[PDB]
Amino acid sequence: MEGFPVRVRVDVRFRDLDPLGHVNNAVFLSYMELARIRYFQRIDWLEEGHFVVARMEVDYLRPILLGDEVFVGVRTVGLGRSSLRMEHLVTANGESAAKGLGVLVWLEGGRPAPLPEAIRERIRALEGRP
Amino acid sequence: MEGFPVRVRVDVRFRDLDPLGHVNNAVFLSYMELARIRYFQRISPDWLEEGHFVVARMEVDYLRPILLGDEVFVGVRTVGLGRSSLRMEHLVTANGESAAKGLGVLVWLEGGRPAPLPEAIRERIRALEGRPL
Ligand SMILES: CC(C)(COP(=O)(O)OP(=O)(O)OC[C@@H]1O[C@H](n2cnc3c(N)ncnc32)[C@@H](O)[C@@H]1OP(=O)(O)O)[C@@H](O)C(=O)NCCC(=O)NCCS
Ligand SMILES: CC(C)(COP(=O)(O)OP(=O)(O)OC[C@@H]1O[C@H](n2cnc3c(N)ncnc32)[C@@H](O)[C@@H]1OP(=O)(O)O)[C@@H](O)C(=O)NCCC(=O)NCCS
Ligand SMILES: [Zn+2]
Ligand SMILES: [Zn+2]
Repeated sequence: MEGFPVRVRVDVRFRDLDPLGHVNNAVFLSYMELARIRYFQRIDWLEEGHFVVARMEVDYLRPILLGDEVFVGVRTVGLGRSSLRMEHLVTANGESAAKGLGVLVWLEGGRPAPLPEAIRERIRALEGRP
Repeated sequence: MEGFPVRVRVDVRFRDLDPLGHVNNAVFLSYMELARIRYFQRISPDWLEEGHFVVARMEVDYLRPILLGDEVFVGVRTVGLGRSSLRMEHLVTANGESAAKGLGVLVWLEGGRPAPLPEAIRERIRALEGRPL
């Protein structure tokens, strides 16, 4: 997916659907998550890289139907002190279906702490940006 | 829940947890959704069709982690009415403390496309809220 360093495929499940036959709003975040976890695996993925989700902003652009070909890309768009801002793009049949902006927070001892330089450099390398 | 006309209780499932033992970010939206649906049930019979609304946007702030065993309540209320849209605030509490807040934009559909919220639905919302809206 152009503009995104990591992208994954997801198969729409019957279980993902609302009664009218389109993907449920919360399930979109699980699609976005698969991409983010794969991205974290590159920069303790079971511990979500020691990051916790502090905020998620999602715009649902087009409904996702059973059988749709779905891809999800993810990239870092901001690097803070203890936070990381990530953009996730879910497409259905080549069309943008949802955009999610998430704020991830690095924890140490269960409290926010400055992202380690080791993680910052791996992110800069992955994104190819300073 | 003070300030919310509709609230529901949620039981945290083992299935709801991330490996570290706290509730998954996406599951929080399903908690919020239960209250929203219960609310729509108060205004319309077509609740399976989600009151004919589709979620256009959700803004969720995760304030505190929710753990297995936590006593969870979810309150929901309409904070604004648009043309074909409406804004709803969802409050999830865990053991009496604010765990997450969600602001959602719901859009009313007719024939599969946005249409003005009917007066009948608006009147019921205003009645359920019992406050200027
Ligand atoms: C994430 C969490 C640790 C933040 O706690 P906090 O008291 O806000 O800590 P701070 O405000 O000092 O954290 C730093 C800030 O995080 C931010 N942040 C936290 N919540 C935010 C939000 N809702 N929106 C935007 N930014 C937020 C920052 O903007 C700032 O980042 P910075 O370090 O780059 O300056 C806490 O809210 C969390 O425990 N809530 C539950 C998270 C939930 O469990 N995630 C779902 C499971 S993964
Ligand atoms: C929601 C949806 C019907 C909107 O289609 P659209 O072409 O943008 O329709 P319009 O722009 O004419 O709708 C009117 C606008 O909706 C808004 N709206 C739509 N998307 C919005 C967003 N992402 N954020 C804020 N407002 C939004 C308005 O702000 C405005 O409302 P108004 O009637 O009060 O003026 C369409 O994007 C939807 O099919 N996306 C998929 C939704 C998804 O399936 N939900 C998950 C399952 S419930
Ligand atoms: Zn987690
Ligand atoms: Zn739906």
